[PDB]
Amino acid sequence: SYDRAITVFSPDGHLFQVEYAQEAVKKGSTAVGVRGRDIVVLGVEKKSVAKLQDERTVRKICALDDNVCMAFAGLTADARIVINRARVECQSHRLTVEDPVTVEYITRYIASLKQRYTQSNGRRPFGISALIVGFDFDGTPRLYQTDPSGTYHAWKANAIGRGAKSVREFLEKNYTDEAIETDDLTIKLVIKALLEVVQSGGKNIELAVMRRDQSLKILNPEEIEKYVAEIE
Amino acid sequence: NQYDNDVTVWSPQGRIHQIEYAMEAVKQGSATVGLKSKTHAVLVALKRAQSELAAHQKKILHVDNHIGISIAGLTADARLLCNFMRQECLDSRFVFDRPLPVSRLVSLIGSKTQIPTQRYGRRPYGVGLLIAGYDDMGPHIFQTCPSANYFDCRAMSIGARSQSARTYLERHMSEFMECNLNELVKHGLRALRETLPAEQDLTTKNVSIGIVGKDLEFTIYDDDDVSPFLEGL
Amino acid sequence: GYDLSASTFSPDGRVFQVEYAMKAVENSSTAIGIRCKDGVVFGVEKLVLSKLYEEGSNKRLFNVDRHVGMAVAGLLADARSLADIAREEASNFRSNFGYNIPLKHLADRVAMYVHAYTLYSAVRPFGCSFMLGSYSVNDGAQLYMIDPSGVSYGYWGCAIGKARQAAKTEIEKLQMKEMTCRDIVKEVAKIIYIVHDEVKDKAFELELSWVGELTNGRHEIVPKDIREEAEKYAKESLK
Amino acid sequence: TQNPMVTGTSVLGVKFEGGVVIAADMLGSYGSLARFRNISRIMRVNNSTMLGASGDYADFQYLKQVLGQMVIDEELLGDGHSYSPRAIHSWLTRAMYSRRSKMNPLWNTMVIGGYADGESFLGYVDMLGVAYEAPSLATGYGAYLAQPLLREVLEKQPVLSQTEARDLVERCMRVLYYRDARSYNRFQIATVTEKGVEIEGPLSTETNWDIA
Amino acid sequence: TTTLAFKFRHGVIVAADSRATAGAYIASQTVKKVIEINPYLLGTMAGGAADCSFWERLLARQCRIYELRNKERISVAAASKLLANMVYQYKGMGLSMGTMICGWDKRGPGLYYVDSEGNRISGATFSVGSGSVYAYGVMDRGYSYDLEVEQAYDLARRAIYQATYRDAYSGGAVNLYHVREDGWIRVSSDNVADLHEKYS
Amino acid sequence: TTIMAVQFDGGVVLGADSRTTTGSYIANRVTDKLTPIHDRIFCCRSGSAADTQAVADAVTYQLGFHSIELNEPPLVHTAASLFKEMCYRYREDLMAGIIIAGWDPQEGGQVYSVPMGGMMVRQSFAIGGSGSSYIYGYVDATYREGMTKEECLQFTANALALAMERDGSSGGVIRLAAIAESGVERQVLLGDQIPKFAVATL
Amino acid sequence: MEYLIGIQGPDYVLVASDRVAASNIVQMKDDHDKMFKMSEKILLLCVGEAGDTVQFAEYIQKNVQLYKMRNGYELSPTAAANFTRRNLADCLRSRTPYHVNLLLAGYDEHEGPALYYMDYLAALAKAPFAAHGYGAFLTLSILDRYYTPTISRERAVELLRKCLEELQKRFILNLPTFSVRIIDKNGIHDLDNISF
Amino acid sequence: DRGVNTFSPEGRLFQVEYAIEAIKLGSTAIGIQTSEGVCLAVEKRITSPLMEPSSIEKIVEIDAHIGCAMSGLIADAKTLIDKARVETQNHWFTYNETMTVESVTQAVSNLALQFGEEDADPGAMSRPFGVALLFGGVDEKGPQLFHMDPSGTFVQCDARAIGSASEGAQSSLQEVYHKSMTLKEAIKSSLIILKQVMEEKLNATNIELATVQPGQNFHMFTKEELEEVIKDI
Amino acid sequence: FSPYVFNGGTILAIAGEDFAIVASDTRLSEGFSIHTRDSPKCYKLTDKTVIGCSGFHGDCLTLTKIIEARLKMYKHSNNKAMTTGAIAAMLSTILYSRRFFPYYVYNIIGGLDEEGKGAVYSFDPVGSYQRDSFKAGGSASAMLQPLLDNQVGFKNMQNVEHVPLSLDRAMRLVKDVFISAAERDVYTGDALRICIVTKEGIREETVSLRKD
Ligand SMILES: CC(C)C[C@@H](C=O)NC(=O)[C@H](CC(C)C)NC(=O)[C@H](CC(C)C)NC(=O)OCc1ccccc1
Ligand SMILES: CC(C)C[C@@H](C=O)NC(=O)[C@H](CC(C)C)NC(=O)[C@H](CC(C)C)NC(=O)OCc1ccccc1
Repeated sequence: SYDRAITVFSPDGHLFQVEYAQEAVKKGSTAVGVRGRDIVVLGVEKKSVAKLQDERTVRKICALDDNVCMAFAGLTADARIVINRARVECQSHRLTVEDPVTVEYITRYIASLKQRYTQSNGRRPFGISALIVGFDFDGTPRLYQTDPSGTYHAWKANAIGRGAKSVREFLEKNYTDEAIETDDLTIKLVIKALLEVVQSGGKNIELAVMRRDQSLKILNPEEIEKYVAEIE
Repeated sequence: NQYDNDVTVWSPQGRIHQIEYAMEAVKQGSATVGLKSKTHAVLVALKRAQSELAAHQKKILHVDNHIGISIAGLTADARLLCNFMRQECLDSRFVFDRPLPVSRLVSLIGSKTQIPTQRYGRRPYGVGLLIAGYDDMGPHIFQTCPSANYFDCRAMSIGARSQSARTYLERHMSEFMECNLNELVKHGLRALRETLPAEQDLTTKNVSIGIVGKDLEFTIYDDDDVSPFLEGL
Repeated sequence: GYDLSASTFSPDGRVFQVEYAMKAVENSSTAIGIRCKDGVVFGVEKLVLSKLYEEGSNKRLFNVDRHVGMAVAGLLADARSLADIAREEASNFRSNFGYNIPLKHLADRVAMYVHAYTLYSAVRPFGCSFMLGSYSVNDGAQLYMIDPSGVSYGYWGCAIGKARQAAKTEIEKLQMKEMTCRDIVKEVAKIIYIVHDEVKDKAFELELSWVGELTNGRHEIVPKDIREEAEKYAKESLK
Repeated sequence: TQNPMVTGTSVLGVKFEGGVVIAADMLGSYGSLARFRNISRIMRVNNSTMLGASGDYADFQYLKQVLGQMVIDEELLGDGHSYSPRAIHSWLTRAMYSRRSKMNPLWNTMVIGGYADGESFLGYVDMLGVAYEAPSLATGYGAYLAQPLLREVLEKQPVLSQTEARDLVERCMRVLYYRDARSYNRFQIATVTEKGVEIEGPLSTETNWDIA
Repeated sequence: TTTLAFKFRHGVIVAADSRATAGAYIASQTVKKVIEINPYLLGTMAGGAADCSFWERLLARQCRIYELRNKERISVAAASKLLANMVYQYKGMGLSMGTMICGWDKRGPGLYYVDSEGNRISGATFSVGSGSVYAYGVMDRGYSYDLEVEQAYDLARRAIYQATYRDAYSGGAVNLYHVREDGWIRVSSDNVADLHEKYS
Repeated sequence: TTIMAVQFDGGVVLGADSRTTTGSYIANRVTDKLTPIHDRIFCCRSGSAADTQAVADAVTYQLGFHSIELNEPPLVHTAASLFKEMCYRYREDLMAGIIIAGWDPQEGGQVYSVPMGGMMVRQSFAIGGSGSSYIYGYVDATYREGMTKEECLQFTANALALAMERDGSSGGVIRLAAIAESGVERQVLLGDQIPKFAVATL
Repeated sequence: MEYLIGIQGPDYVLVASDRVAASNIVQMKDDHDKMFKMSEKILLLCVGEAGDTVQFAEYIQKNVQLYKMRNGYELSPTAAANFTRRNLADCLRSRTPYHVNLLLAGYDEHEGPALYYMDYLAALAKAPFAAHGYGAFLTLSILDRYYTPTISRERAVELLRKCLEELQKRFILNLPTFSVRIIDKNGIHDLDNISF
Repeated sequence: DRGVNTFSPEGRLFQVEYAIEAIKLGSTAIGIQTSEGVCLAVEKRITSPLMEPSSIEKIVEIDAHIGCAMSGLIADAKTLIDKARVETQNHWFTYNETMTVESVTQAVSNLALQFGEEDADPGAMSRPFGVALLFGGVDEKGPQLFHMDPSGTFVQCDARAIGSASEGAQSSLQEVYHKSMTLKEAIKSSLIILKQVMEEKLNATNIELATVQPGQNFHMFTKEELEEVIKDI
Repeated sequence: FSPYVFNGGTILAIAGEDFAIVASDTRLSEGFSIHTRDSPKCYKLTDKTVIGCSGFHGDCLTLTKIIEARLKMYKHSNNKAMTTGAIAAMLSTILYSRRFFPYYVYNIIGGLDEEGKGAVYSFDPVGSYQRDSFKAGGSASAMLQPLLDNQVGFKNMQNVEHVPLSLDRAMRLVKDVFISAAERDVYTGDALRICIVTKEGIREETVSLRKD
């Protein structure tokens, strides 16, 4: 059994492995998320279509449960592992509580898993940051972001991955109750935020939304093109 | 150097540098004094406060009704060792229904502290103790070090500037046997005072006393309860 | 960096960690043991670091069994660990085979235990050399010495410590094969006093133990009267 | 021992002014068969303690070995501390109770005697962990035959001398030989005093009237 | 023992006698068989006293841990599921436990029955214990979802009194509890002798 | 079964019958129940055949390793103690009683008894097995102190013959073995060699 | 004992179960549900020892939903039945066996309706109709008499009423109300309760 | 290339020193002990306006009479908080009494320094907890406040400040503190110090405040009360 | 092999305004025999608590040792003595730790509460405990309980002033009930031990009973 301390302190009190995981997520693809009045949206920048890759098998937006989804940025495989663990946790919670999971519960579980991985023996920190959105039973929309360090915060709009700072600045400058007036305006906001980073635009966008008491829906390429045209 | 990173590495001079580093860790703590008469054992410790508003750290800890220890060094290691002592004493009472002799407890402590000093990726307990107790063979005072070595002492002081207290105890060791409890406590306090700098004094808020005797279960005196001994300087 | 592990062989074919353990034991005080017709006698130069220590602290003479003694040199924690191991081995032998452990067997077991710590990088060699002494009618007086490397050899006379050479020189001029324990205690005191260095070392206390016919095969400290006579004789001899 | 194989009969005990006396017949019985007739059922734990055991003799040997090893290991240290008879009694109680809890009992019933600090000690340890200290003890069939005589004498005279205690033990052994069917004529007497532990060789109940 | 609880418009009522017997010897007549897990949730005891007490105390511990972690009070369904899953691991080992969990969650009044045999079923009217049948008689003949508060109190008291009258292993004092949206309150503890004098 | 060992000045004399039964059927009528544990230590096996054989093999292994480790002949007490430990630890699973006899320089000829339960006692003469119950009186009455090797051999043969005559689990041949400094002198009495005692007719 | 029943038709499966939960002699509940929704087109009916039924059914429900989320397509009725049988058989010889009697009903887009029978020994079997409990002894004959593979859902409901009326007339236990459900290409529909 | 359990020549554990260093990068937290209760304040340290302030849980509740304020690595503090809650509830279950503040602090501190590389556990901890804690509550001995560092050393503090602004916040506390301070005075002083030391402006959305009193349970100030206090001061 | 044996013994506890009484007989029995007459069943835990154990003696001793060890552990880890309620809760937890191998012990606790008033806690072998004002356990529980209910509880008596219990009256009641029990129950007799818990300390008394 490998029993070595992969993550250790350094002078000035820095867990260099966690900083390297932050760098890894920084080098990853771009992801955006905005919390609306009655809708939650997630956007992801596709690196390249490649014209021969099935879009079904490269999706970066996943549904942990019926009422919770999440998009990630970083290393894909760690994202898959975290997704599977979160799904199992959601099912166990529904089994032993007889109520659907809340967004806060599952984000806290994911953050705890990441913390355990950055303090255990013989294992490196996860290299992903996840934006978790959904609807609680009360109907209040939610949006949380989790980092490799195990820190989770509740945001009304955030970006992770490449160009996180630029998209976050755009969102801060262009977020208001007016922009969240309608669902279409919210999707337009997400597309506009993503277009500040993605070069081609339109083709290189993956967009999914969830409405209240409705299943997660991936917008078809035609709809994304229509919204892009509307923005311009 | 390459000989001062693991406890399983011998220096070309036959020294295990980590053990001396733990010894230094012990020497960097507060000063304690322990001394014994023909019928009593006294532990006197000088508590240090991080700030003016922080309660002075405790240094005399119970083990059983007849054993007490003063600590000098890491506090976590001190608490671990104290828990081991308490468990051993409780086991002795549960099995045999007799108090555990102090010497056997010290031997068990030494055996436990040896193991880290010989295995990879383990550190010596960075704490030095002064066990005081009363057994069938009279009062005892023992000193423990991170090197898994212990000594039976008439009097001893360990901690920062403990050499002055040691010199005082050596000079005045003759009278210790034939001394009342108050006289012995005053001798211990005088030994502890010699460790303090010129511009510092022994107040009721930075002195602790632990007495154990034939007809006196181990007791810890602190705060205003140490005023009677301090009077008479 | 060929001397950072007991699991590494130097080009010349040496395990330098065991050498450093030998040096560590060589830096301690001297302990001598002489085998005689009746039994064995031990002597230790117990240096006193300060006058605060009681007479009897840091005892370097142990009883690992009813009929087996143990005189140690080097790191005292390791010596105590090895003494506990010897006691455990003797108890196991008595429980299983139903009689007192022969000294040669006990030496073999303890040497094998010591040797197991000179092979891996997960453990360091013991920094202590010790001697064992036992007497029985069936087996007679026996004396053994075990070093950190694990080598166990029988000795008519042994000396472990910084003054080993001088002690061997003084022991070598004794007809121990024909003398008795009573006549050997005085010689042990003489040797300990001679090898002692006053300029370097400050003060010392003589610790003596023996096991022989006079003791009915039991290891115990030499009585106070005998020890005092031995010290007087040693002081007179030194003059 | 789920099924005992070779077992001993009662063990007596009475404390006098300055020690204790224990008696135990030399017999190992394999279910109504005096198979072994020269086995000692009294142990000298140390200079101030003794132990006589009834029940299974193999378990008595096991306890003998363990207790002897413990006493030895203590002596090797040479710290000036002696296992008091109370300490040995408590250790025996704990061991028997632990074995009972594990469901692997030690089939025995021991009587511990000692003289320490100018005070006599007389304890009883059962198979199930029952422990108590009384002036007089009698295990096995002795509890029905020998105990009444000892208790009557003690109630009439709380403090007995050594000779009176020995005479009482001899009378009780005679009664046991008369009435117990697993008893033997040859028996041992053990005494603990300030001088130490002494065990008397094979005595006899020759004072056995048989007027029929 | 005889304990009952029924859901009506203004909450859920809980009642229970206070007799504990060791064979035919009445160990005590002052046994509290209603546990206060939290000011908005409570349980009932029936069967082995030690088993019920221990496992209900453990349930209270777990519920407090849940409240501390999630910052929200536990629901009746969650508590019942926790108790059922916790006692299931000891199925067939002899646990004699029959309990009712009553409270007011975000979904309104709740009432669940948990047994050592593994049962976990919600319902409107429940009664568990030796005198369960006798209490059921009166409770069913007098129960109505639209009962007034005093009428509900009287129904519970009468049911427990009849169960005590017809059952040897039940008796003592009739404790009565009432749950509302703002917690529960203990309304009275009337001795069976006084109730007998009042009714007869 | 009938196993016996007697002790004389210089050595021991062992003896056992040669019958192995599985109810009322004699599976083996020439079985050898005297097993050499070492050069001058022998064991007589009574009880379950499998248990006794396994214990004998284990003790042989342990004692051989012990002898190799200490360059000296073993002690009979050591073999007895090993048997005692193995029988006591596994008393609930084993059904085997053993008698150990042999010679060692320290204490000479010795005989030890290890019945069910793991007891160990030294005796001048020991008997065991199902048929031992029928020769207790004979050995008690006709045993004498300071017997000679030949006298001990005759005594063992006679008592064993009585046991075979009266016990249905004992029969066949009487396998004697005398152990002393010289070595082991083994013997087998069969047919007319077995002692004969006349039976009554009225 | 409880009661289960299932009729498999050309393009649907009709299932029903009793709604009684009795402790010793008292019906402690009168509207119990013994049908567990494994997926959008699968139902599990469990009857047996208390505690075992709920534990087993909820465990299978969690596993099936986890499969659905992980892969994105729901498990087929045959796959779910085989998974249940494998789990039950594994638990059969352990120290914590489940004494639960099952009846799995589901609809598949390709294969079609399926009704599966499983006993506490984990012996899977597929039948056009099946029943559980002591009531099966009285309803299996009626089902054999009046059943045709081409039976409409209305006629199947009438046949179920016939079986439950026979239960009311002849069986000793009180089984007043029965829950009824039907699975078709559109999912699970909850039909009106059969009451007496 | 040195292991986690390694001693420097100065007799200190390198990992513990580095953990102490990491504390200095966290937010400032202040606590004050008074005869009327214990107050705790913290700095939220908001990064962007899009982050919900309600999600920054820097003051948490261990039991109905204990609260914890933390600075450093919050993810590390989560495990310690869970352990404290579990220990308090275990004590209540076993003894049917409320755990003392000192007992909870000791139980949480024992967890610290229980890390290693070889022969620790299948999932043992690899590094010290880089987070400092400030415990506060009311026990049989009255209101209490305790400070816990990564080294496992806990001390009773009358008024302590932990975080990046500890040096200077402690000076202000020394200047302002007196034994007979009231709860309102303590809250106002804590707010003043926090306003002085925070880089950003102080408002009702970027600070947390909690109090524990003998009568009232753990109470977390809402926007209304915070605004009232801010206006008053 | 039966792992249990009933050794008899009766325990009693009375709670008063400012005192608590714990009483037990001093007879240890086994079958029809009497082991000893000086085996008190009242054990002192702290300066304001006393625990009385009856039933299987070995289990009683083991439980008492465990309680003493746990009291010391709590004192060490909390720097304060345990209260009577804490002792009751710990004992309830300990007894249920062995639900499948229960302690064949009937327990009773008597001492002052935090406010300085008397308190009595009665336990079952499995762990169930209740705060009572009076309780008797052991062989003669049925004989002692009704009289206490009639006299101090004033049950089934009308027109009786409920004067609070006095210490002299409590001692008289304990002595009388134990004397009456000794006349009927075989297991109870020999002698009586009374422990009085007050703020001054714990006083002990002994009054003889029938030896029959
Ligand atoms: C909550 C319970 C008191 C309900 C009560 C029913 O009437 N239970 C009982 O009466 C049970 C019946 C059993 C068959 C389950 N009887 C009992 O005797 C139970 C448990 C024993 C069997 C160990 N109660 C008991 O003996 O302890 C009573 C008690 C309770 C508190 C303190 C001291 C003594
Ligand atoms: C140690 C033996 C060499 C002596 C020999 C002589 O009786 N033993 C035996 O005959 C014992 C009987 C026992 C009840 C004494 N028999 C055995 O050991 C037989 C022998 C077969 C290999 C033929 N096998 C065996 O395991 O025993 C059969 C048996 C199994 C269960 C109950 C009763 C008998």
